[PDB]
Amino acid sequence: PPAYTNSFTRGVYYPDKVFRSSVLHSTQDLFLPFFSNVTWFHAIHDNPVLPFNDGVY
Amino acid sequence: TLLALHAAYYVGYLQPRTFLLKYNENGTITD
Amino acid sequence: LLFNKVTLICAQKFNGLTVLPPLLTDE
Amino acid sequence: STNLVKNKCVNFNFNGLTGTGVLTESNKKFLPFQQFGRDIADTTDAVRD
Ligand SMILES: *[C@@H]1O[C@H](CO)[C@@H](O)[C@H](O)[C@H]1NC(C)=O
Ligand SMILES: *[C@@H]1O[C@H](CO)[C@@H](O)[C@H](O)[C@H]1NC(C)=O
Repeated sequence: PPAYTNSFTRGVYYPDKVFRSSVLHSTQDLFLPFFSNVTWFHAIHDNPVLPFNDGVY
Repeated sequence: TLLALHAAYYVGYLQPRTFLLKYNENGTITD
Repeated sequence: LLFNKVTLICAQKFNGLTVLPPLLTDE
Repeated sequence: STNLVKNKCVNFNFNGLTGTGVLTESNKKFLPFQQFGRDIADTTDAVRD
């Protein structure tokens, strides 16, 4: 029973270290989807080992 | 990973999507 | 009201895209 | 590193950030992790020394 939950609108970071003011700037990079599912990790004792893949929030 | 077994935390996935950011006066992302 | 409506002003003058001022000023 | 001048058209190079212009004073509060500055047209506008 994997207790998936709505990731909401979290996971947004500053893509770059340059100051910008009042600008709606687009960017494509390794990102967390909006309104997606995040896999909770239980607390028992099962000792899974996970690959890193392209990116992990 | 390593765990101290005799704990709740969340993990997401990243991949090359795209965003439309919204910067503010102090350089802060508001949306 | 028109001036406060329409609003870039100088952000497109820093690369050589000089803007000649109107011969006739706004006033 | 060379001397600092202001209000003088100078070739300037800030850790690889090139550009030639006149450097003035501004009040645009940068974030501590923010290094450079841009504008709508992606023009280098405000720079931290
Ligand atoms: C996400 O998790 C919810 C449970 O809250 C489930 O109903 C839904 O089917 C899941 N969606 C995906 C794509 O896994
Ligand atoms: C930027 O920070 C100052 C504090 O020095 C604060 O007064 C101001 O409200 C902040 N800007 C915004 C848009 O909140």
